[PDB]
Amino acid sequence: MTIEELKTRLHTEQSVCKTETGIDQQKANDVIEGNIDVEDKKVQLYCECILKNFNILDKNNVFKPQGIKAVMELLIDENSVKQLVSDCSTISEENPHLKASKLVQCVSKYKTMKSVDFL
Ligand SMILES: c1ccc(Nc2cccc3ccccc23)cc1
Repeated sequence: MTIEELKTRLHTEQSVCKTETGIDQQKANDVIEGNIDVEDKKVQLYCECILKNFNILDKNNVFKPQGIKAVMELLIDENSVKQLVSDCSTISEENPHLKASKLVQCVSKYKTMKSVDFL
């Protein structure tokens, strides 16, 4: 993968996850910009859908380091990715939906999805 292919792939996942979840564009924009309303159900589901589609979350919402590295190593330096994995893999949340939004919130501290528009 390259950054340009990530951009294309992410746009597609955002599109399909929007129709799967019914999230309003305004709330999708908030998520993409890194402002996560972690308790909003459609935000949770949108986050979950994108992360599952990238194999960052497995079917039972377990965080997968391989999946997050495949994406983040395109965007930030190796050592920063290591720290991101160690940080965001240890989020204190057991509920799958809330875990999904909290994971996007944690990671957004490092890079937001909107990042890919600044290629
Ligand atoms: C875990 C991994 C990534 C993200 N956010 C995002 C940051 C920037 C590019 C991305 C590409 C694919 C999926 C999420 C991306 C949130 C939680």
